[PDB]
Amino acid sequence: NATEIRASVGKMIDGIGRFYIQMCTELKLSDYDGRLIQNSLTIERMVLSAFDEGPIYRRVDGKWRRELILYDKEEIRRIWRQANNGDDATAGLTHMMIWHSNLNDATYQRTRALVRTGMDPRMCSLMQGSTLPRRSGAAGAAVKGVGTMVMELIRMIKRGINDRNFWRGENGRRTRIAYERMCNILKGKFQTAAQRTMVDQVRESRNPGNAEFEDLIFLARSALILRGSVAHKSCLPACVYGSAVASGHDFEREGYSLVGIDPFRLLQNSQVVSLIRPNENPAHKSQLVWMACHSAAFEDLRVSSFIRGTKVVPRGKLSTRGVQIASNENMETMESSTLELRSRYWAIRTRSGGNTSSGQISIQPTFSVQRNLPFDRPTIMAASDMRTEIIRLMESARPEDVSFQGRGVFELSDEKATSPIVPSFDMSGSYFF
Amino acid sequence: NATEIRASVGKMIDGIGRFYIQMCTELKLSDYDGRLIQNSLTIERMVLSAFDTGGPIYRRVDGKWRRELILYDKEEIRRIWRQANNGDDATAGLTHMMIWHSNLNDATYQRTRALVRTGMDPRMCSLMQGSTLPRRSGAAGAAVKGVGTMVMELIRMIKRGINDRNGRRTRIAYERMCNILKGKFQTAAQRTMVDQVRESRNPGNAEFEDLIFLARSALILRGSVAHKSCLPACVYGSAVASGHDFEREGYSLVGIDPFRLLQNSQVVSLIRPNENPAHKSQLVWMACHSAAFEDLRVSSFIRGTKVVPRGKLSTRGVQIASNENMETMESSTLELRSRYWAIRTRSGGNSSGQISIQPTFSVQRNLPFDRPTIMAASDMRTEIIRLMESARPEDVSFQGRGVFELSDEKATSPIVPSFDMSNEGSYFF
Amino acid sequence: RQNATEIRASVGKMIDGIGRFYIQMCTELKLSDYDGRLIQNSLTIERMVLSAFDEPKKTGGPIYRRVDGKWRRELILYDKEEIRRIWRQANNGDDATAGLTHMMIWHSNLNDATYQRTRALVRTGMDPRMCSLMQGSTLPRRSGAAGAAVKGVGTMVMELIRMIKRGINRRTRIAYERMCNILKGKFQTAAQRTMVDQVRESRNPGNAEFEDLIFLARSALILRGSVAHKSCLPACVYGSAVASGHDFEREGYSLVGIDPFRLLQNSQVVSLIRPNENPAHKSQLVWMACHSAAFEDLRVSSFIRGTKVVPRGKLSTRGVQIASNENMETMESSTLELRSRYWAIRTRSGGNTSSGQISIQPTFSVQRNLPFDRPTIMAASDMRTEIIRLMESARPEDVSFQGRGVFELSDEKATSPIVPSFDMSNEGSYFF
Repeated sequence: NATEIRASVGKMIDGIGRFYIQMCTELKLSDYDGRLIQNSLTIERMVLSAFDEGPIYRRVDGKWRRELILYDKEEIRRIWRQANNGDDATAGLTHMMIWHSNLNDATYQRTRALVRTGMDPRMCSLMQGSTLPRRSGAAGAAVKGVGTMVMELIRMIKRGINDRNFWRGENGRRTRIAYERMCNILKGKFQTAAQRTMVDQVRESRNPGNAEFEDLIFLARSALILRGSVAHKSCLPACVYGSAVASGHDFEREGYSLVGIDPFRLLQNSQVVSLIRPNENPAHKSQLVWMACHSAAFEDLRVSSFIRGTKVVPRGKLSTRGVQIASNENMETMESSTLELRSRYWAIRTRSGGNTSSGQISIQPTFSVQRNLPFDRPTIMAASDMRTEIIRLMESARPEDVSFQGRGVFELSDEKATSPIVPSFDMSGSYFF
Repeated sequence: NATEIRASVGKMIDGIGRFYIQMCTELKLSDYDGRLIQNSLTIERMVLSAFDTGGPIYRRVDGKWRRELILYDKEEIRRIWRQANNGDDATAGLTHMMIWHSNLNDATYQRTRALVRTGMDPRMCSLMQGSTLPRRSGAAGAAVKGVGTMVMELIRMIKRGINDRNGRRTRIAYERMCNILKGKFQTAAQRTMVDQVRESRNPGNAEFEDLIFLARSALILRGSVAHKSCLPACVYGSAVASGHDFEREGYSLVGIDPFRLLQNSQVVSLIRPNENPAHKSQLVWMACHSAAFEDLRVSSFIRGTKVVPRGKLSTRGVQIASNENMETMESSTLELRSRYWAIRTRSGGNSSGQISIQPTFSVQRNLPFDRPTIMAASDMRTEIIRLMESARPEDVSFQGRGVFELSDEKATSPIVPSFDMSNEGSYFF
Repeated sequence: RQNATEIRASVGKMIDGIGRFYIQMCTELKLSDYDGRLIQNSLTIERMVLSAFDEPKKTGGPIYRRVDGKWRRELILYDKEEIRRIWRQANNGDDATAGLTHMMIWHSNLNDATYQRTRALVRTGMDPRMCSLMQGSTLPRRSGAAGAAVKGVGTMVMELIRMIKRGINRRTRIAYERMCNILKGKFQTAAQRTMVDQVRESRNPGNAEFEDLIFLARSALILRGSVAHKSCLPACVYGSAVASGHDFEREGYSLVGIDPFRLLQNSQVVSLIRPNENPAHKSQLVWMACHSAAFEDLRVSSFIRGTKVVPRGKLSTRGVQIASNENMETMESSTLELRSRYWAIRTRSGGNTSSGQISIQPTFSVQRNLPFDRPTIMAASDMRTEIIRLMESARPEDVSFQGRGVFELSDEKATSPIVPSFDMSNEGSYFF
């Protein structure tokens, strides 16, 4: 059932919420202090570093503080398992990993590795979850955009060109094992017969090279117009849960959804502090923090703005660089503001990237009138092959073609999903870059 | 011959309109009931079969519709048609009435089972313009039938005739019957392969496979299918009864004549409970202008109102069968008018004079030229495919032509529409 | 700096000498301010001086005054030596070859706009459906280097064909060279240009060049050349402006800027109109000719113009010039509308086709379109097939001159470009 399913998510929300509550008691931080989104990063970093094989800020009258006191590896994850109740809560750690990657995608433009790995930099809507580490699981890849996979498989080809017996040996056999698991990730995101089918051909030749590289980036050029099933979730910093679970609100009793009204209701009534350097607009940082908690980097700035109560401008025209402070000059100049986490209306997040029967594939001109006489060129002509068939799909697909046809916005107060608010916007800069 | 053709049609129309006014006396129908499409269909249905009869004639009994069957002589009906048609047999008239029903049927029903049950793709309805038509349709009747419809009659020519075969008659038949399709096509290769399909002693899957192939090329490298605006006889009856000489004034099925007629027409149609009259008008209007498998856009543009696809359109049919109760029955006047008008077309797809544009201003815009026409300077299947993979849906055809105004009786000021729009859909199904 | 003042001030003096001469002609002929503004008069004055410099000794034409209701028809006769004298006088004893050339293109453009060259093209063995390329086809050899830049690629191919047809059947061989030289710089594709070198090689021109050049003409339709577009107004408009108090040389002037549009706005030209003809339909003919727009997207013209610039076919007029056959009795006149809404830089070009997300990855399930840079995204041996290659990977829906557009007439110094749109019901693109 759905209520049977949503209860599992609520238990994850409580575990992350209780951890912060035990952390604040342990870090000896005031609740106005411990409301800092700047001091919820490292309290999640460390709690997550307690698996892998930082300044806990304390501003006191006038300026900030960089007291980066360290803690024990074991006792961290001890209090964690002593907070999350029972087992080693795995989902909550992936959830904190996915939230961290959201912030990374919005703020920092991962155009770094695009030009590095030999991929046309204009593929940055696709490169979602490039940040996310290997150590993550199914969710770690489920959110990772088509650009990440194309890249994570591109490296291996050049790695195989370099070769330290890369394909050879019980080491090199264990290599191609992952490289086949990888393609089966990618193939799972593409939502066309031709795309998946092609991905198949890449893994099948477990002796890769230029030809497979050339396909991998071609497939990336395919993903801009025929977008893939890239997951999207609303993972917020644990503090917001740390106040939510402190508000006498059970999350298992109410239920929780990663794509529903719940993270909006949590974000809305939140009082989370933050910091920005001089000559950086206090609420220009708010949009970065807001977009991330909704994983809305690669999102069209139309609906990104329609959902919130204001505009959501690109990074190019923004007064903010980074979310974690830089010991490059002066610290003392820091301004403690409460960012705007609330919005006018909410919208349900989806998985597939929106796609385009015994009807007519064509037309017959009755009237002598000057126009283009349409016909479904894909279907008609469909009778490398996959290379050609794909090139015929993108040309056919128009930028003006509407997706999600029917599904609309939702009034914040509407607890259960019932209010078709499909609005108008066609008034002539959709992108965030 | 310019006003000779205009007299021939006009006469034929004077003929049909006289028979409807006449049948209305023999059926003794009040003016308002004579304007009921249902009655018109029946009066049409009889005149057709008597030349090859009962039927339902409905009446508004002081507010309430009342169905009634009415039978008559197949010989009596003949003289009455001829009396209205002077005396000489008006083959053309009854042929014209055929196209009307075939068009009403192309607008209403999407014969997929009839396509599937003849080894043809259901998605070929575009090409399947008017297969309902009886074999006894005249010259212009053949041009009314679409290229796919011609394939279906070529396929069953093998399905039955070849499967178990005096074939000499149905040997000269298949040949000229294929030429109907061969002359519908518009390219050398399609027309070459056409002759290749007909010149075979024993055709089977060796020809059949090409039929369905040709049936696929005509969804892009389209054939030229004629388009005759043919209206409910009650329209004509009305206009003859109103003192119109069509032989004098002139008439043109492709022209402005039916358009301005429908403009001044008043045909009442019965509606079901619920069943939207606004949408019902769309059914008849499309059938009147043989404009069903036509870009809903150029249809809605001419109409000046949004013409809606099937299923999104809300009417079960056009004729009311016995299964329908008379109690819960209503009726309104159909909205048969449109904003503009355009000349109908026999043509299917795209010299002397401009083809390209040589810019003069440094303004950001798209330089418009024509790819097809500009590019015009043993195996057809190779070339047909080669041609098709060199033709996109953005190709401009009928370049220069536009939809005229009703006041533009002598069509001089064309308005060629613009779709800098997204997608409003183009397919009626 | 040095040419920023020099070129501006010089063209000014070129239009000043036109305006000075036409004024000192309306004197010698004795023409009223209103009778001086009749384009038919202007057109006579113009072709006289054009004949005068060329090479019995007298030459003239039709001259028109508004006498007592109807228009009259005097027919002037001036010594060609006196015309050369008066034109020189107004140009301050100076050569004035540009002046003449300027007045020479105006005529070519009135021609490129009125008449459709078909009789000519077919008889050259060329395709009639090539109007767009036939620019400046009226302009003579006597036309200077500038008068060559205005000439369309088709005009050149046509000019080359004759000398490679009639001429091939000494000193006139560098002619076939200079022509080929000229027609080579037009093409903005290395492929089409290289075959022009193969034409600058034809030691004995026959069919090897004929059908080859005719192919190079066809290739212009899709892969178009670099053809100049200048604004050349009737002398009367230049004369009026001078008499009005303008000092163009020190006021500056460009054939390609706002200045001609600025004159036209304040201009009040008059034309004779035959019984059948529509005044605003005539007014169009001159306007297009004035801006060399006879081969523009009628849409784009109608945009800048602010009036349905109708195709040639739907235009009820038989050209500016009134011939000897028609009688002045059945003849009225009206002031032409030669105005426009916005204005636009003219171009020698024939059109042409790196940062940030080209597309978008959805996050919320709210109805919208998934917008993407289709034009970028989709753009992922023998010199003759090299052209046909490009003539296939081309799309009519591709935008050219990206980032450009019209301006308000107040915008003397182009500051803010306005890009047009045509989401409204128009009338098509091709004038012919």
